Amino acid sequence: VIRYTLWSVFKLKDTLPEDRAGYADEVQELFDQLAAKDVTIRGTYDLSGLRADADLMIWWHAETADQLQEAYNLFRRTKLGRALEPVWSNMALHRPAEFNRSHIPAFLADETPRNYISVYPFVRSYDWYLLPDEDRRRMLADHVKMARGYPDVRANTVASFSLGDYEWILAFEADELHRIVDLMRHLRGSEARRHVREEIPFYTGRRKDIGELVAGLA
Amino acid sequence: DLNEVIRYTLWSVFKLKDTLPEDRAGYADEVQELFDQLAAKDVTIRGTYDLSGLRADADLMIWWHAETADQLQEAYNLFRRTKLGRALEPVWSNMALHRPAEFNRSHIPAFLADETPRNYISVYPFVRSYDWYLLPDEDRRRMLADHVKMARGYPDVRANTVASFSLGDYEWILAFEADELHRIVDLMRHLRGSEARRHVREEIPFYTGRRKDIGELVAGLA
Amino acid sequence: DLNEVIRYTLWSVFKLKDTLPEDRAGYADEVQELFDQLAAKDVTIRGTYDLSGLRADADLMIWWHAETADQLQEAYNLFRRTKLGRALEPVWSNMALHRPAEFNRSHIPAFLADETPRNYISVYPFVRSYDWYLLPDEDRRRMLADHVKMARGYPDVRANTVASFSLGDYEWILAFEADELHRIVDLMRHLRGSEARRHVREEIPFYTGRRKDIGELVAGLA
Amino acid sequence: KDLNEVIRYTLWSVFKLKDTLPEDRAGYADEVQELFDQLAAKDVTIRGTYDLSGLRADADLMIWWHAETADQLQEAYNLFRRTKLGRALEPVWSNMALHRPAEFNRSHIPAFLADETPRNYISVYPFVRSYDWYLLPDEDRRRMLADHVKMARGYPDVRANTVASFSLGDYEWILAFEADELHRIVDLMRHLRGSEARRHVREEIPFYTGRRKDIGELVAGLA
Amino acid sequence: EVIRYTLWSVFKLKDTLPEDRAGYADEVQELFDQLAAKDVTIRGTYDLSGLRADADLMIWWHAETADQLQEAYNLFRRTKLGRALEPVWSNMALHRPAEFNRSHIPAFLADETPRNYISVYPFVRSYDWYLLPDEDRRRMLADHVKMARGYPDVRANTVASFSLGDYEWILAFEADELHRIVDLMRHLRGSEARRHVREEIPFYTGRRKDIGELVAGLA
Ligand code: NA
Repeated sequence: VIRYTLWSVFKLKDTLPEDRAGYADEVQELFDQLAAKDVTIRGTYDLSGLRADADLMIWWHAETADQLQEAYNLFRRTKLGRALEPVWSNMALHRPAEFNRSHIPAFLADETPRNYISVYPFVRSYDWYLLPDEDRRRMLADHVKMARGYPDVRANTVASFSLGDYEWILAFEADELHRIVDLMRHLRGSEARRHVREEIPFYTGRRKDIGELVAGLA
Repeated sequence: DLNEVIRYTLWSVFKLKDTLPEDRAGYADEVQELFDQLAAKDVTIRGTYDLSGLRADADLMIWWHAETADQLQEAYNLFRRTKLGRALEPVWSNMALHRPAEFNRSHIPAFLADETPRNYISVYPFVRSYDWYLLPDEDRRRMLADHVKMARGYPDVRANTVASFSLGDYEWILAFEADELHRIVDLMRHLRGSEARRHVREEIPFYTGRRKDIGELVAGLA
Repeated sequence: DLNEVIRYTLWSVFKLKDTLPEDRAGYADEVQELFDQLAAKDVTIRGTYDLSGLRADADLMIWWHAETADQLQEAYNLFRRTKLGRALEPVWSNMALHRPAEFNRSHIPAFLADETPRNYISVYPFVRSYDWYLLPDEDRRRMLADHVKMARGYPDVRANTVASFSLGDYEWILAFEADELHRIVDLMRHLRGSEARRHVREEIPFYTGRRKDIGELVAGLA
Repeated sequence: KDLNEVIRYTLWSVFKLKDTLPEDRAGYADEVQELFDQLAAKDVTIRGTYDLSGLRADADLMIWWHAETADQLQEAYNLFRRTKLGRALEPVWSNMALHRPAEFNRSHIPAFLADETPRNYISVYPFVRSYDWYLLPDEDRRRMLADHVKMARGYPDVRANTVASFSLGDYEWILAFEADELHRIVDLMRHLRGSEARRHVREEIPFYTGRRKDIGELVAGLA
Repeated sequence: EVIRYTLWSVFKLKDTLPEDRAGYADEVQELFDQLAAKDVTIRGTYDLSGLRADADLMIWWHAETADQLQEAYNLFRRTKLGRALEPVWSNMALHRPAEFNRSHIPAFLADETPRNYISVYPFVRSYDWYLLPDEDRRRMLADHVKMARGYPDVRANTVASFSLGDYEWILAFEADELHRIVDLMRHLRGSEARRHVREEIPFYTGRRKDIGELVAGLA
């Protein structure tokens, strides 16, 4: 029913120490104690190279915003956290859909998280929500029909009104990176594209467990 | 009346330079002593709010109000001299002032009414379209009326709407309070169906967080 | 009297690097000493203003004017060498030049009419729409005249409208002065009803604060 | 036919000096050349290293590299950041793109994929089209893009690399133009302002324009 | 048919210069002399301080190739003065023949003398400006030149910069009286070409100074 989800992006302050021995195990220990507290770490992602101002993303969710705030601060006390600068951190809340109330975010359907993710915020035009419900229904229905040829890339569209600067946070997961690219380009032919004001920054990266992630960062 | 009282309100947003020390003993105590010293029947502290996690560039917000802007400036600088203030970077600090409404003159912001602050807050500046204030009065009145109607189902969400022309970059500062955070998001989504949404130029940044006494706030920050 | 006389105006905004030392002994004295020397060269400091709290990224403004831009540049650099100057970071510094008005050539900025500085200021730059200067002269005259008409309910708010084309990013710098801050807010709100509001492109950042002696200003900063 | 059917990711990574390189920088270029040699032994291609200094204030060096997976380029990026030169630099702008078949002319293959040799000057910039461009009748897009390559015909010495980047970053395409005469890029871009497709543009900044150099000469000439 | 690249490089102080700065201007002047022996011309150094919070110094230099100006820029950044500065904005342009009035070239290529004051800014036209019928553009540019004929003492430098940076043109106006640049710019707001502008910021305006005087005047 009520599930908050948070995507927290970090950049390296400079590089990690040449010997970073306890770094990944301290974080893994924290992740283990948070799961005990009903905070789910859906994934950590390597963003480096694909963005100059970002290296790491944590995707976590829980029943209250407050538990995600605590996890965020606990992570920052970590040795890895203390080597990182926060860049972008945005929360969303799963609410019922306007028209098709079967659409549940992948993370909420206990679906396996895929190898690649592309996360971006979203803001519609000023008049989108003022259109006749009939018009908003048709365009969203088209939106899912054209997506139907990409069932291998899983959608996570969550409301974020009033939690930050946006209206929705979107997160697409797929095991092949080029499938997110092709879907995104295909969805440019949707007529809902006439009703967009903002959809950046894009944070795109590779799911890794924390040991390998720490090892591959500069 | 209470529309002829002058009361300035300030929202001051800060970010940790890094993290607080492992040993932060007197940190929250020093700030509390400042607060009731400030409260010496003059500068009111409506709340301190934990914003961390909900945005990367902010960690705490102070909401204070007083009879003059000068008192709020002094309070601001005094806070920056505390140990906690010296661990923080200012991020966004905007002042506003209750001015009598154009139409419904008994909408008073909750803070000037002395109502109890709620668990969660969402504050953002607001700038209307260039011709909103040029519209026929009844057009504006109807849209604002349609807008009040669209909120009828959220009496639990308290709205502060306060004029800020020429005090900073904006026209209004808005602050919504509620005990359940999900009610603020639902109200916001619902209000997207209001006809006044066609007369908006700016409405960010959003600063949203959990009201906490300074003790637990200092303890939970990185 | 003199529209043909040349007077450059500069508003220089600074931000604390961190916090002033607790012993800030000769900080204000060095700056006052500098200001008295500048006055000897007919570089006049109209005011120093406390911006802190009303803005997170600014703490102090200096308003100075002189017969040449060169003299104001020299004063700025001299200020930056004082102890107080080395504790600040420049934020926004913008020059303007009095140029005779288009129609109401009897419009003189308050700083050129020997009006004494008021206790509060609100300073912002201004950029008109692209076609404003392309409208028939009479449509521009009417809008400028009506805007003058709406502003006569606020004779206690003194205007300083000065051209800045090609000295920086803007077309005008504006500075309003009043002994009561809430009257600047109300004027700005009232002028939103002016038809010229359909011909605006940019009017931020706003820098608003309290005029203060440099000694009291140095004392009250963090 | 298996030209656009392969998968080749390409990355342009831009860095700024933190301040200045040391006067004694004896091993700096050598370490990087070593890494580039090692990476070539991994099928990561360094198409070029470019000196961007002076042409903008916020950038000094660009690396253009491509490989079969995004992952390989991520690894290379981080390896470069560990070198002595990499540690004297600040990341500025790093964007990835992936060759996909063009909508109308599948005979448009980016120069680096047609394995043309790198020219002396490069101009790199991202691109975002208007909201309605992808909604237009397929005829209009066909016509305006045909209009576009026809006007580009007077500049065959300027080689084009237009690569899709949807959901890899903030943009829709990354473009890179290469020529041995910098002024020919300027004249091409000016001439292309007369194209009907210019009515369907939302973003095309930052431009990173610079001179291709061997890493030894690059390092010796940086401040 | 000549190729001349022109670069405007803007810097700001990291903090202030040392109270004792005896070798700073000398060293830079030596570099300028060494560059003159490679036909890299320094048209001027300009004091921007005070008119801009985030800029203190501009160098205007031009050479036959972009590469020479890169070398010069990096050489400057190695001087003691260069080490006390942060790069802010550095943009190159290239003189290309005009679409209509081929009789107009920038002042610096006509080798006339640099004036006391400069105002430099980039320029980007509307998307449809280059799409208008040639006669509409020709009329608007012609009338705009007519509006500027009352200011012969303000010298214009309009130089193409497509694909060298974020802009389409770099403009630089030189005059011995600063108020005449203000008045011309105000006057030209009544030109119909103002309907075809997308960007014209930042403005960097300052006072031409010899490097010795400029180093001594900076905070
Ligand atoms: Na990127």
